[PDB]
Amino acid sequence: ISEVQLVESGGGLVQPGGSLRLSCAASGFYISYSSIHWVRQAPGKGLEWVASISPYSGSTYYADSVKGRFTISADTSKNTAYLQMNSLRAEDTAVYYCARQGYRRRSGRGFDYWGQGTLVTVSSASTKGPSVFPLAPSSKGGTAALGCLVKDYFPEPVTVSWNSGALTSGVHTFPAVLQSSGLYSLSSVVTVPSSSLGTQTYICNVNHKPSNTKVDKKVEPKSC
Amino acid sequence: DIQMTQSPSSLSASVGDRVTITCRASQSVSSAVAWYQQKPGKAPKLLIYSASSLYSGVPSRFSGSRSGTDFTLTISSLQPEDFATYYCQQSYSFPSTFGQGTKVEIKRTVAAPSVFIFPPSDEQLKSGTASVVCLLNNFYPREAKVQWKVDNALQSGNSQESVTEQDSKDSTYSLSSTLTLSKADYEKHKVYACEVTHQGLSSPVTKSFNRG
RNA sequence: GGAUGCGCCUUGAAAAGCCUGCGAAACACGCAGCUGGUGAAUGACAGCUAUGGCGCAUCC
Ligand SMILES: CN1/C(=C/c2sc3ccccc3[n+]2CCCS(=O)(=O)O)Oc2ccccc21
Repeated sequence: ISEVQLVESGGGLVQPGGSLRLSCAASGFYISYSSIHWVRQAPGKGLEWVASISPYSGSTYYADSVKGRFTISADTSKNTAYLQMNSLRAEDTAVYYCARQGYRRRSGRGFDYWGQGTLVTVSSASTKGPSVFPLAPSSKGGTAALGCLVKDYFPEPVTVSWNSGALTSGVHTFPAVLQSSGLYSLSSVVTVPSSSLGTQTYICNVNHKPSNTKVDKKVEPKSC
Repeated sequence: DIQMTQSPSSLSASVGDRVTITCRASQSVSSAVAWYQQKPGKAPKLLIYSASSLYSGVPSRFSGSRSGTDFTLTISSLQPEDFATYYCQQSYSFPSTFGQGTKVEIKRTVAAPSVFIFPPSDEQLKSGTASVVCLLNNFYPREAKVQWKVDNALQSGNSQESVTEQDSKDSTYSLSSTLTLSKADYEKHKVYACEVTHQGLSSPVTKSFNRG
């Protein structure tokens, strides 16, 4: 079997005025017999349709805000669709999704599968990896809270898990905030039973791909 | 270009409420309209296609309707996991266009935050900056006042807040406030406190620690 | 997995154009026949044959 999948790649930080290409690797169907669309979402903003390519003919369509700078294409041998972006501007910063227009018979012209999305940040600024500091539980609602602070990184995003993924209950990973330094920071917290602070281990796994930073920080109480 | 405009742009409704969202095309589009649900930072999920057909696997509480150039998404009885931004989209003519989105928030009963305070780590202190973190956990409504005090003086301009998305089961929020100080200033003072005011608290709740 | 049975889709409309169903199908490309109905410019079709699919039920 081959399950239908769309896997996007190519996102990251790029200087303005340059060129960057996104890829959308399809599995489970034949990409040249389907319609593929690109749709983007600027942080905090709405969905914006960007471009599409038609099955069998390969006819291409574009939004005005994008026409003449972007080129959508498909490669049958790679089963992969592409969005080539040229003369990048800050207004192009967004999460970019590829999507498959579904089967007319089953879903009309609705988009039935989507990629995971990938962030393109168009900025002159440089890449900085994060520092990861513990948020230790205190000595004093029945439970205890602990976490880790992920400070001074750029660009977005960062991913945080706890105990390699074994700890998901009670986790809150906050939206990043842009500091006045122009770097991001965020915290991830989890609430756990106070009785288990001596016994259970709590490790915060932080990944910042644009800087190849992988960190695992243990979080224990202070001796005091 | 065809323009799609949803109303309202945001709404708050209780569990079990009937919610109706409307979307108007500026030109004709002949029911080539789909509705999507998007959780924050996640890919949208198709709900309705061809104006009124329920997509395979979508719960029956979602329906779509057409009347001329006006299209309606109905949630028959709102569920806590329905918190999201909902988008209409026309695919009658290129370029395709999405509506601006309507954000749906779950209205629930008042829930008071649990407050935690976190001193900077020695590890960070070696670096010349100190971050003090105040956590407001699992509260409703979203509006809350966090005030930092250092040796009983009110702080201003040196904190930032972030708030989670609504929880998918209990519809509550959590909030972090981070106070940023130079190591120099941090070492000059003893008492660090965050005072929280919220509808669910009869009087402000203060969490503090003494440096050292 | 094997048998059988039921249902459904496999357009409609014609000079042009427009609209519309199906073919993975918004543009481009492709879509056989019968009986009745409709059209003096109107999608308006009903029941089927053939060819390709799809779902449900029974039975071993
Ligand atoms: C060509 N033409 C046309 C022909 C018409 S109207 C009509 C009405 C009832 C029955 C037959 C019929 N017929 C011909 C049938 C032959 S066939 O098309 O079935 O092969 O009417 C037109 C009006 C405006 C412009 C051109 C027109």
